[PDB]
Amino acid sequence: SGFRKMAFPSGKVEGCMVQVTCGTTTLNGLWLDDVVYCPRHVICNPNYEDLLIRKSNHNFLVQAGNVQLRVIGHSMQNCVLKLKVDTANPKTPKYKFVRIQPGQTFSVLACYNGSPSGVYQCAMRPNFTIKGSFLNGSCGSVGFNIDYDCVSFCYMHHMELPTGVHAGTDLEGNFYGPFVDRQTAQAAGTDTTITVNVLAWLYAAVINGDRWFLNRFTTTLNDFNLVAMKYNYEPLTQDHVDILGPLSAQTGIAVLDMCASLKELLQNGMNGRTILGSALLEDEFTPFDVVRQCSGVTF
Amino acid sequence: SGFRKMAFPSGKVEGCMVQVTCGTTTLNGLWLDDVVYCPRHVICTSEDILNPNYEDLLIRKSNHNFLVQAGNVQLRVIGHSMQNCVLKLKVDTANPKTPKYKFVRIQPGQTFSVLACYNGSPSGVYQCAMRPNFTIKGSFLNGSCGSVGFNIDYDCVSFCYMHHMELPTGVHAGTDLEGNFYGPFVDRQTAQAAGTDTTITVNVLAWLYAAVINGDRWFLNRFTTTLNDFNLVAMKYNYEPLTQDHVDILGPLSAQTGIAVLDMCASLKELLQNGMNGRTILGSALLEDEFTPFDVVRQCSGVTFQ
Ligand SMILES: *C(=N)[C@H](C[C@@H]1CCNC1=O)NC(=O)[C@@H]1[C@@H]2[C@H](CN1C(=O)[C@@H](NC(=O)C(F)(F)F)C(C)(C)C)C2(C)C
Ligand SMILES: *C(=N)[C@H](C[C@@H]1CCNC1=O)NC(=O)[C@@H]1[C@@H]2[C@H](CN1C(=O)[C@@H](NC(=O)C(F)(F)F)C(C)(C)C)C2(C)C
Repeated sequence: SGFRKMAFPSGKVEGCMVQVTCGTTTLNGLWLDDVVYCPRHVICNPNYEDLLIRKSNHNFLVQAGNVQLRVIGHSMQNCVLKLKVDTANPKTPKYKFVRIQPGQTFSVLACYNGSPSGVYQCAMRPNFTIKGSFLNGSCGSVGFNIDYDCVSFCYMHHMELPTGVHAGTDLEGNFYGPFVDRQTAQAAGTDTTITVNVLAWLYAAVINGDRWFLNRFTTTLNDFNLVAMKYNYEPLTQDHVDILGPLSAQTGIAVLDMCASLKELLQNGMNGRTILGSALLEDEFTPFDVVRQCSGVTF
Repeated sequence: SGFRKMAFPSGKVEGCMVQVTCGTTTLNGLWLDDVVYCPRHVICTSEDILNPNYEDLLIRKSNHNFLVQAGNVQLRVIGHSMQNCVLKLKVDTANPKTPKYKFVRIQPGQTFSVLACYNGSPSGVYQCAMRPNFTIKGSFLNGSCGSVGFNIDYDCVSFCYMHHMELPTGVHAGTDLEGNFYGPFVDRQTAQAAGTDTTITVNVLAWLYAAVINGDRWFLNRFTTTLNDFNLVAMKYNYEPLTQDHVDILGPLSAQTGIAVLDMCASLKELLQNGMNGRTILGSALLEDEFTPFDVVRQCSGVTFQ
């Protein structure tokens, strides 16, 4: 037993990380087959479309470990630059590019000079930011899920907002949230709590013998969602209640039963108690995360 | 900016994990050059685990009683030897993916990454601390035994923990990679309970310095303290004594923030006296003790946000 904020094994992604230099700008690239993907801001209100067509190939210094890759082509896709190189990455995993929804979780491999430094677990916030841990040179660091042996890349890191939270794109260069890759004034919107994830975490508490917060009462979506949006919680939809099904049977607490416990916790707080060693309601574990860690699924 | 329970990238440990089978017992092993290291209780059956005589169970085994599997490849065992509570299986192939490594015994308070494994396949990576009472708060199911804890320093992997068992309080016990248990535990299903746990004071102070570095000062006060007055108060909250070594180790974080270690001790003292006042620090409503001074310096700017 035990419950931990657990990342995916980073091995397969570690094999894809390289260093990209264009002038004084250094950051991280993802080398898949014969293409390196990185933030287009490496070339730097700029003018990218124009800037890149001007720039020749030997201007992009691409270092993989000690080796250098020769760039035989460039091209823009939204906010990501694609650098064509002479050689396919022999360590290339089975992979795809996915776009995740807010509330969905993923593992970040934090990198500096194409060198992996750390791995942590993240949720795409409702306001399309992530609460990451990123310094200078972190740009091009990626977010991923692993499904059997297939790496789904969902995030590339671009920037830090003034509140200390982070913004990036999918691997096709589409931003998460209403942001731009320009030195301009940008803020995170007001965030909400991922209700379905809090409930999933309460089910993990129960599975691990942490049960003081349960009660006799049940509720309805309406009454709950009226209390929720008061405490800046996402609406719990009927889809959410379906996903929690597995955990509701496996424990014998009913989702609208668990909604009554969570209501009670929002109104009365914790009474100097913890749940799985937290004094806050944790919203960065999906139902899938909880079933996977409490089942022991491997990669 | 930001502050996360970061683990080390697991790739270099992933390439070492194998599955070890003895009769009906399968657990994970660690394949480094031509040796596979695993918990010796792989040779135990259901009837052995209360008073196993390992020397006696082992003398009754051939090399070919050990099935070792690295992905699809069954490796061939050519030698076996017990060292403390680890079995070492000599195999015909040296692991081509063996990293630069060493084995280290860590002290309570020290952190490391755990690669949770089942059937020699990795399930996930998380960060742990050796609790003062020599346990870890892991996430570990049936078959997780042989999973390892590690730090990475440039390219070199220091193996510090191997998982053996779960104690009645839901917390975990294991050995160094020389097979010597952390704490007063034994690889037997006999009555075993963890010492009462304590908060790792030096680590909480480190994490308060992290909070100042990311620009949060709401919990500082204008007081100082003697180390001894601080320790007299800290013991009353089940905090580990802070020693002069601990104060020395905090020197750098003190210099980066301009806040004296004993002034940070005055803040912690007040935080214990009052709690959070419905406020949080680095996203936690509790005082965090699983970040070392080395961790904070590693993950934090080097330039304080004010
Ligand atoms: C990539 N290597 C860095 C990562 C940053 C640095 C501090 N922590 C991080 O996550 N990315 C950048 O430097 C990007 C890059 C220009 C400016 N920038 C920022 O992150 C800046 N923020 C913003 O521009 C703002 F306000 F809009 F969010 C900075 C002020 C340096 C934090 C570009 C092209 C956006
Ligand atoms: C390794 N595969 C397991 C790991 C355990 C299983 C559940 N969670 C874990 O981390 N190791 C064992 O099953 C060891 C093994 C015999 C018994 N054992 C235990 O962990 C048991 N606990 C104890 O014996 C206790 F509490 F006294 F320390 C168990 C009750 C099954 C969790 C041996 C030889 C110690």
